[PDB]
Amino acid sequence: MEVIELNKCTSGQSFEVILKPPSDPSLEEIQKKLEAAEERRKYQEAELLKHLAE
Amino acid sequence: MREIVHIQAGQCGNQIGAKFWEVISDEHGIDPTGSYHGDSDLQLERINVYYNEATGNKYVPRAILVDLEPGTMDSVRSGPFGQIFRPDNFVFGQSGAGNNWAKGHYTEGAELVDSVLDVVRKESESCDCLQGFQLTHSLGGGTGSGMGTLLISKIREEYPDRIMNTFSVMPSPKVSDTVVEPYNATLSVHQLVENTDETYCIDNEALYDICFRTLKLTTPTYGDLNHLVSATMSGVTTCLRFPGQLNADLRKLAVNMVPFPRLHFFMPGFAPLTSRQQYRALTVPELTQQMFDSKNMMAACDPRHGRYLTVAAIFRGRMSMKEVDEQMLNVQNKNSSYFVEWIPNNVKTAVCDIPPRGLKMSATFIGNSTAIQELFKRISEQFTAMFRRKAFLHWYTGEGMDEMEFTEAESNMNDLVSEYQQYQD
Amino acid sequence: MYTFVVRDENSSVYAEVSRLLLATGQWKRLRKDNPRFNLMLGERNRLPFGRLGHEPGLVQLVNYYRGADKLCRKASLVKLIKTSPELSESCTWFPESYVIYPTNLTDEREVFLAAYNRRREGREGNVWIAKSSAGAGILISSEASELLDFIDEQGQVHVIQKYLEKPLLLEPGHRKFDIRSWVLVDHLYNIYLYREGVLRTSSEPYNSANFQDKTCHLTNHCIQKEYSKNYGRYEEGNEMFFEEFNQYLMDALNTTLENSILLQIKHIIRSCLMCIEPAISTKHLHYQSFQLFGFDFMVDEELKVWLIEVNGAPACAQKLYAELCQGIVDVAISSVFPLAPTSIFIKLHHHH
Amino acid sequence: MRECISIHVGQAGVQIGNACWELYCLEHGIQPDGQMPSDKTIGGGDDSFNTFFSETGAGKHVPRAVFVDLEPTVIDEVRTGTYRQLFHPEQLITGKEDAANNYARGHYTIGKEIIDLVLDRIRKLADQCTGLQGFLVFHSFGGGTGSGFTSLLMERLSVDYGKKSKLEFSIYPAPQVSTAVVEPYNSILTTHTTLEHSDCAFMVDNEAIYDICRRNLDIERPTYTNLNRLISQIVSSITASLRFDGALNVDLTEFQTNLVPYPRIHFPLATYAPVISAEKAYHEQLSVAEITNACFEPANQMVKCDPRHGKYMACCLLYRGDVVPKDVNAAIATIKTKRSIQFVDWCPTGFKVGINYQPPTVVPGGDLAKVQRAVCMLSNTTAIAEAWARLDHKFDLMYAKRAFVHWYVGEGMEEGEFSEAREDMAALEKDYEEVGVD
Ligand SMILES: Nc1nc2c(ncn2[C@@H]2O[C@H](COP(=O)(O)OP(=O)(O)OP(=O)(O)O)[C@@H](O)[C@H]2O)c(=O)[nH]1
Ligand SMILES: Nc1ncnc2c1ncn2[C@@H]1O[C@H](COP(=O)(O)OP(=O)(O)CP(=O)(O)O)[C@@H](O)[C@H]1O
Ligand SMILES: Nc1nc2c(ncn2[C@@H]2O[C@H](COP(=O)(O)OP(=O)(O)O)[C@@H](O)[C@H]2O)c(=O)[nH]1
Ligand SMILES: CCOC(=O)c1cn[nH]c1
Ligand SMILES: [Ca+2]
Ligand SMILES: [Ca+2]
Ligand SMILES: [Ca+2]
Ligand SMILES: [Mg+2]
Ligand SMILES: [Mg+2]
Ligand SMILES: [Mg+2]
Repeated sequence: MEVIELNKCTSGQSFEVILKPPSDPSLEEIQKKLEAAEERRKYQEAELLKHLAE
Repeated sequence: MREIVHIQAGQCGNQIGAKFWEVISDEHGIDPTGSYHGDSDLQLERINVYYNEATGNKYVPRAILVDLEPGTMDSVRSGPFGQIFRPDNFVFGQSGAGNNWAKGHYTEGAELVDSVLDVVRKESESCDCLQGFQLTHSLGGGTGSGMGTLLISKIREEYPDRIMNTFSVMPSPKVSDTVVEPYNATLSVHQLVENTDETYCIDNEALYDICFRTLKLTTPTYGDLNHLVSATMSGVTTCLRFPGQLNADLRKLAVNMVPFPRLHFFMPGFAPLTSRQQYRALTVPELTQQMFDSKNMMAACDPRHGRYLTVAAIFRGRMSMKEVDEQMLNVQNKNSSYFVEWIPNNVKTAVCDIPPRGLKMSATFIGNSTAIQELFKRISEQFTAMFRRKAFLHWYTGEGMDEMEFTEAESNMNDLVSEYQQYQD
Repeated sequence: MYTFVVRDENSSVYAEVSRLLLATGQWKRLRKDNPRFNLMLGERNRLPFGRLGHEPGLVQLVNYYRGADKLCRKASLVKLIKTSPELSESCTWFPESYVIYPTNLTDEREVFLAAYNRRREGREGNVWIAKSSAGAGILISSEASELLDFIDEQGQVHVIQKYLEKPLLLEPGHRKFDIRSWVLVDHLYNIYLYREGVLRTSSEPYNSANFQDKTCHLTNHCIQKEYSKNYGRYEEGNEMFFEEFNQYLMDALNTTLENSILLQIKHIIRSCLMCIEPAISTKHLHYQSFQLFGFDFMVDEELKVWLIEVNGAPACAQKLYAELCQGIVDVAISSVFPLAPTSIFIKLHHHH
Repeated sequence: MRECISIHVGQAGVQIGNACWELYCLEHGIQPDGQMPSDKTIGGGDDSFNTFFSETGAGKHVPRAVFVDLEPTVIDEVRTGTYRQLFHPEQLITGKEDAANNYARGHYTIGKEIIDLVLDRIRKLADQCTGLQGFLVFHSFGGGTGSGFTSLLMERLSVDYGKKSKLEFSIYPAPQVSTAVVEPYNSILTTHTTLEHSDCAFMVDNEAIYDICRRNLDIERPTYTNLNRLISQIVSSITASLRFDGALNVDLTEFQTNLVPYPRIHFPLATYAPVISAEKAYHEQLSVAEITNACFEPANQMVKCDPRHGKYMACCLLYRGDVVPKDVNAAIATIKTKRSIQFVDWCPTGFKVGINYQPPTVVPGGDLAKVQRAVCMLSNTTAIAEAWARLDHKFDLMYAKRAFVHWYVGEGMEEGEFSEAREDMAALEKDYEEVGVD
């Protein structure tokens, strides 16, 4: 039961007690994901308009 | 400012839509002239959802009245709130549709559709941010059925990413106008399966049985049936027209109510349904027991024959919200055999403080139940009863249709029934 | 209308509780995967406790205490008695035991042999019994070489404990036995002891000069009904109930079951359950737990009681299923889900 | 002094952010008009509170915050509420129609169109920071914006501010306060794409905040204002070290060092006490030992789970009010001999303690009573995995039937991203078990 690194200031204090010792995607790659999904939306919408045109 | 554009087409379409505006206009304090006169700011909070604001603080419904004959809309124009509508929004022909889906979808209707879309486009352009469209109509006639579905097809072409909801009166031989109603209903249902996000199924027989048996009306009239629809339509749009911790637009509701694109046909319901013992106070248990009772549901389908995919319940009035949660959780946890266990928490509840005119508190029920397949089964059986003998087909082949298109509509709905059946096991 | 689910179809016990529940006409059984339930008769292994107590409006109750495995596992119990101060390493009612891991895998190999060599040097009885939970696989021997080599041939953790060389033998027969007590612990962590106990007796005469034949040493109901040739002679099914065994102790030992054996049994049950209460108590938890236990005891020629093991999913005596299962519904289920005596239990009061 | 920029995404994030900055102002003595009488340096200074507030020449103290929502109804309250004067219009960003609870919609469809506008507004606050530490991102798991757009903002912040730490305050979905059936989908989608971009995340389960409001505050049906006022006390207790003088958790980097030894396991459990009803005439003030003993009761945890059946990887005690180290260690000792505190063998069995003498601030007319001492415990336990298990299970029930999947595909997402995100959660759950179970 030891207290280590005790810091004291006007607004409070803080310390550490030890009980027992132990034993990314680039910016380019994000554009491709966003656009890829925008292309799948465009394709899906195309097949709808192609359906409605038929 | 999430605006909705309303469209009512045909005889049934316009007489039901008329009463709907009569009901909500009373709830928002709008008089027959369009001037506000309520006593609460909640009445104007979301007023622009269904009304436009004109000069002099006038509120004009965002509604388009459509029909192939003048008769019905002449009645609306001279009805109670007839004056409140926008004159330019009456679009109608003179030939009529003769209860023929083909006349409304392909011939007569095709001649009038463009002018209707001109008014729709005009209302949308004035929308800050259009939520979507709602259509009232029947499926058994010619205009609301055939031209109504033609309108949805053309509205989806021009507004592909807007929500399309409908209140569709399903035909019933008990409350029937013509023998061809199964033909017309079968043709429209395929259009709705493809081009609507939410369709509230109202079965004219359920409306009749409620007036006769529950409401104690010896001889119901179409007006009587339309009182129920008006009140139900007011109930399900409460989430949209008034404030609350809801904050849900058409698309948000569709996302949580429709687990599969084709199975978007709902059973609506209302409570109380009291006969004239009408001033008796109703408790939350009674409101809840009745709202889930089949006799309070308007699809003429027994929910105990299928399973609920999702269920929404709206409570109106000043009541114990804690007591509301206790009762809903009592209906579920007492009959969890009727809710699919593969959609966690598929029963959602919403509360509103403003009760319908002349009621301390009401409850509206919106259920996406696989039992609705019985509705499509009835229609399909009656369709095949005639189409097997090609009875009355000449009315349609004379308008340019072919038998092949009837066979396809047949197959399309028998498929729709099969889909509802696989999700019930 | 209460709803429950069944997730252990092999539970002869709760199969009768589920049968009785429906008999009341007030409990409704749901699918084994419907989360909207009040009571769960869950599975033995890997019960998903973490998914309990999260359904709005539902007060949920399960028939297993999460963490009770510390008591119903052979090796766990040994570690619990030795490391827990409540029981201490000098606990007088538990045979000196050791946790021995197979060499093909902390471990107490050297500590076990230390006491062994001490006994071999002191002329004392040095007979041990090796066993594990993965057994039907038991070996009784007096040579440490044979005990350790048997565990190395296996692949699971084992425990070596002192074999009771002076067991109390019933007469006539000169035969060994064991006592099974059922203990129910409800959501409030009250400890109830079933008034009816069973002595699973060996139909073979005990023999201390031959541990190879494990028919007179192992009082298991399956070993006597399988490898014993006197099964069902003295008592029906090698099972003597408390009424008879009590009369025997009077005629033979001039004592009673309560004084000579039962006080120690109640004391052991309390010590074991109180010890782990802070670790498994569902008092301030989001769900509630209860569990039935089967305590197996040994009695020596000095009328001193020893704790063999604790069963977490124990069976029951065929003559006591009705009375007991109903008792589980009175104090464990209906106490939290009431319905529209002279208790068959003995409340062992304690401090929480 | 290094600055911290807070980002509030979606309805939950914005409403919670509103509750936090209201509290921050009452704690730092800032008035709704932005003026701060005690601040003797007019229009400048590198004080502790300046990590969250910049200063204008006119003495106004402006929060270093951004509010982003894909619909204006929630952020409009900020523009007209009590603290409208604190923010300027650039700080509040609003769309015209939300994501409809559709992750794919907020991340792809709508997010792609507004992501560059948010980054620009954030860069403006960054250009006002002489040494930005990182970001605090508040959002919900279930919202289409909170889940879908947050994960995109995180990916970009990792690109535009590589060496910057990112923390989360995420709202776990609870049925008692939601009508959304698809929130499990959103929660698992957003945790998958955010996991490698977040250094530390504090999950708050609405179910926990809900019960604490009814049990301790005697509120039959709590509102969002009740829930958020309480949540802002925990957030305030967790951010105080960054806004006040001190030596523990003085910068965002120290949250990862003190609480996350393994990167993917960066979801500490929060426990707060006491929470006392203000309507109580007067309450018996709890002691250092009692409130510390409450840190191990499951009731006052931000995520309902049983830490008794997990292993601790770290533990941080943040006290506020009349507390001295002597009492702390006295209560700690009493609790080690009465509780089940099993640590992982590859971590010391210790506690870092931070004390701030200024007791918790209470919003006038709120629900929480004024207490003389309170504590928030941050502990990284494997027990919090129970929450991932529950959530992942709901996901499996609906995805087995592909329910509601067409709404996500319809917005440009591939069905495979579902299973790809699920397999990640399966990996996340396996990690907790490798570190917690034996
Ligand atoms: N604790 C708390 N939870 C909230 C609050 N507001 C919303 N939530 C939760 O957030 C979830 C819904 O997500 P929202 O934040 O409303 O959705 P969103 O981020 O605005 O995204 P959209 O779908 O586009 O509206 C539900 O589980 C709500 O319970 C709040 O103020 N406090
Ligand atoms: N140290 C010991 N001394 C004397 N007998 C012992 C003993 N260890 C085990 N036994 C005998 O073994 C039997 C119990 O074995 P154990 O309980 O360890 O295996 P098991 O758990 O598979 C049987 P059950 O669980 O049904 O009681 C008792 O009848 C007892 O006679
Ligand atoms: N509920 C209700 N149903 C109606 C009303 N009028 C007609 N119907 C039903 O609608 C079908 C006839 O369609 P109708 O609207 O008259 O045809 P249309 O005007 O050409 O579209 C039949 O099934 C009628 O039972 C009405 O006012 N109320
Ligand atoms: C509901 C009222 O219905 C009628 O009046 C009717 C229906 N068929 N013919 C007349
Ligand atoms: Ca013509
Ligand atoms: Ca200053
Ligand atoms: Ca990073
Ligand atoms: Mg007609
Ligand atoms: Mg055993
Ligand atoms: Mg929102």
